[PDB]
Parts: sequence; structure tokens; C-alpha cells
Amino acid sequence: QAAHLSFARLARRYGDVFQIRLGSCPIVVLNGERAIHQALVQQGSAFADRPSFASFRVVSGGRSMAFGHYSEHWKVQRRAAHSMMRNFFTRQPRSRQVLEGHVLSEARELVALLVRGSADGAFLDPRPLTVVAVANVMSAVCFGCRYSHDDPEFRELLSHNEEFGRTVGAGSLVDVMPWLQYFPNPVRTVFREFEQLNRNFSNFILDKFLRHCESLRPGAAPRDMMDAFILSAEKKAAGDGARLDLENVPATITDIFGASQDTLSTALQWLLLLFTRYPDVQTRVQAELDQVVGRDRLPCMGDQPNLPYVLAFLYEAMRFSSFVPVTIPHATTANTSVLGYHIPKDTVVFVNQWSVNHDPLKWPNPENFDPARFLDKDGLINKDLTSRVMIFSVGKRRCIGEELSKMQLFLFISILAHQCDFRANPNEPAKMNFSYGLTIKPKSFKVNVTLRESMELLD
Ligand code: HEM
Ligand SMILES: O=c1cc(-c2ccccc2)oc2c1ccc1ccccc12
Repeated sequence: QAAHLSFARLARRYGDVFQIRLGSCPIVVLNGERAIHQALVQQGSAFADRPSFASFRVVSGGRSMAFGHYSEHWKVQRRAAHSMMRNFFTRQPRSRQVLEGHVLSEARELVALLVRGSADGAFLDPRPLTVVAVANVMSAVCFGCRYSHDDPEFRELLSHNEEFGRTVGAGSLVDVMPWLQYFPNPVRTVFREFEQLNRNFSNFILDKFLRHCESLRPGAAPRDMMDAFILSAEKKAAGDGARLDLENVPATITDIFGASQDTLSTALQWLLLLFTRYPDVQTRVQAELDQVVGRDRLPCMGDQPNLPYVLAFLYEAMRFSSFVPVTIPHATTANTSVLGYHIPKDTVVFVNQWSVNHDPLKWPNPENFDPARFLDKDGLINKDLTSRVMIFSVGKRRCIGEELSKMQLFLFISILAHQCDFRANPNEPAKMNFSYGLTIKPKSFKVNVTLRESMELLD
């Protein structure tokens, strides 16, 4: 009875567009591509707002770009945030390399713990490990500092991503049923933890913020995204496009660091999950990797176009898993209509991406994981299908770190699959259970990892 599941089901009787009621709020769910594309794209702007939920307000000390409203001040915050994400990567020559180094560097520490903690036929839950590996890629990209996988204070800071999606996830009752805060219950519990975690994240980034600001003297060369945003803001305040104001820099680096670390973490956990539940797909991608990059070195972004199956497994896991089933709730900015239906200004809207990835007609093997589903008659991928998958949303509020997400999940998996073997715990009868909320996170599950060959990952 997962949200995105009921909605897609209610659509088989009331159409793609219809409205539900969560407590006091009547939400209008969008389910198909034409409806999703007609609201978010064609009438994008009418649907580019965020609902006035008290919890959204708590994120990033009240200055979130992801959870804030549509307005001019917001408009430059996003433009400025998207600018950093586009330029930051591919800004200077050899930049791609420094990025790939971080991934390569976390991939090494990641396989090492997985293999070490999997000796003699042992199994271990990969999740905690995958969060730390992805947060470090971004800890270094954003602050220029990575943490020890043993670091408690950091593993703690990142041990609450589930409480975050349960609070803001479409379906959540925290906002729409405030009376639930009046007494003990899971909803009272999650929201209080929610405030607790956002409070910790902000302080974590605030501390780093104040230090980068202090060390960034006149002629100083920025060596971060923190340093990059601060410089830009000082250059903005200091006389004379879209750049952030110093007061908004901590909040926006929080959204940036927070999203990636959560989403990329969740995504990664599915890849290994799928690898262990589909040994054959694991072998094929693991085969193509051997044929193209050779057992002679480890994969790099240069190999991406000669790896049609890897990219295919990538988009199949994306469509099949739909780990971000419904986008961050939207809100209309003006009375509008979609697929005929009237939608009055200031109404909360849910975009069902899962309903576009699981549409029978567009995807024949709807419930079956078929990476070949994206392979062209002669073995190459066809953007026409690969780009038919919806996970990063579309429109004004579409993800700002899409290419980064991709040129990273490709790498983590390329190294891991090329260097390791993943086996599921056979003794586990009942199946994998998940936690629904913004992202679909896998609940506890154990894998066993062994090295195909000697570590050349060691530098
Ligand atoms: C595979 C990983 C990721 C997926 C599937 C994903 C997807 C999404 C989705 C579904 C949204 C909501 C769109 C909407 O409400 O209409 C979004 C928001 C956003 N994403 Fe991502 N994301 C991921 C990675 C990233 C990364 C790496 C960053 C960090 C740079 C990031 C930052 C953002 C931001 C700042 C927003 C809010 C944008 C806005 O409100 O306008 N995401 N993403
Ligand atoms: O701004 C955020 C966006 C996002 C986000 C997540 C998924 C998709 C889009 C945005 O999440 C977070 C954010 C901030 C802090 C978080 C702390 C824990 C877990 C997630 C956080």
C-alpha cells in the first residue's frame, strides 16, 4: 500500500489527473507522462511552487532552494545553484579527473571494507558503507575534506536520511495532520527527529562555512564549492550574473550536500541490491566491462560510450526501482488546468514518476528488470528510450545535479562491478522490505563480497 502504488491504481479508474485528501489537504495527483509534462513543462511555472508545509520551512534554516517557494529571491538562488553545478564540473581542464579521483578514492575504501567484512563466506549490510562513500565524494567536492569511515560524529550526521524522507515525502502526515503532534505517535516522533537532524546538518555546514569564510582572504584561491560560493557572493556584494548572497550560501550548500548524499546513497544501494538479485545482469555488465576496459586497468569515464550495457543497467535500475517515486510535493501558482481538469491556485500537487516508469504501454516488462529494454538492435543505447525514464523530474523544479548523479553512479558501479563479485544471503527467506518516503530506501539486507583479483585500486 505504497503511496505511488495507490495513486497509479486510482488512475486506472479516475484517469491520470484526480485528487485525494490527506487529512485536511486535498492533493491533486499527476500520473502519466502527458499530464506530468503538461503541468510541469508546458505550464511549468504554474506548478513550480512548493506547498506551505511547516516542515519544509525547517530545512536549511528556512532558506532551502529545494523546499522554498517560487519567487524572485528564489529564482536567483536556483539559477545560482544550477550555475555552480554546471560550471563547477568541466570548469577547468583536468577537472573531470579530480572528480573521478574522489569516486575512485571512495570506491577503493568501499570495496576494501566490503571485502574485508565478507571474509570466509561472511555477509554484511552494505548501506551504512555506501552512505559514507558517497558523502565523502561530496564532502571533498563541497568542503575539500573527507571523513574516516570510522568517524562516529559523521556517520551519525548521516544516519537519519530515512526520517528526512518520511517527513517531507508525498503521503506523509506530519504536515497535513498537525494534531498528530499533540501526543505520542510515529508522526510526532519522526518530525521531532526531523527537526533534530536538520538542526545538526545546518550547524555542521555553518561551522564549515564560517571557516572557509575566515580563510578565504583577498588573493586566496578557492579549493571548494564552499570557497566558490563564498567568493562569488563577496564579488557580488563587492560592486560588480545570478550569484548568491552570503546569507543564502550556507542554506544552499546544505540542500546540495544533503540531497546528493541521500539520493546517490539510496541509488547505489539499489545497484548492489539489483546486482545480487539478478546475478545474470551482474555477469553481463561485468562481462562487457572486461571486454571493453580489459582486466588490464580499471574503468574510467572515457569508457562510458563503449559500455552500452552498463548504461542500460543504469537506466533500467532507474526505471524499475523508481527510488524517488514521487517528487518533492509541488504547488500551483495560479488557477490552471491539466488534461481538461481545473486546478485552482495554491493547490498541492504530487507528480507520480513511478507511474511513468511502470506504465504498461511504455514499458512492456513493467514488473520485470530488463536492462536489454534500453539496448538498440545492434547493442548500443538509444537515448529515445533512455531519456524516456523519469526520476529527476522535469520543469522549473527538476533536479540540478543530474549529470553529476549519472557520471558518478556510472563510475561507482563500473569500478565495483569490474573489481568485485556480489552474492545475496541465501538463508534469507522473506524478501527485501523498503522504507517509503521521497526516496525508496532498502531496509536491512546482507551481501557477501569477494575480489575478482589483486588490488590495483591501491593507487
Ligand atoms: C540519482 C540521484 C538523484 C535523483 C534521482 C534526484 C532527483 C531529484 C528529484 C526527483 C527532485 C525533485 C524535483 C521536483 O520536485 O519536481 C530533485 C531535487 C533537487 N535535487 Fe536531486 N536527485 C538526485 C541527485 C542530486 C544531486 C547529486 C544533487 C546535488 C547537487 C541534488 C540536488 C537537487 C536539488 C538542489 C533539488 C531541488 C531543486 C528545486 O527545488 O528546484 N540532487 N532531485
Ligand atoms: O535539502 C535537502 C534536499 C534533499 C533532497 C533529497 C532527495 C531529493 C531531493 C532533495 O534532502 C536533504 C536535504 C537537506 C538535508 C537532508 C538531510 C538528510 C537527508 C536528506 C536531506
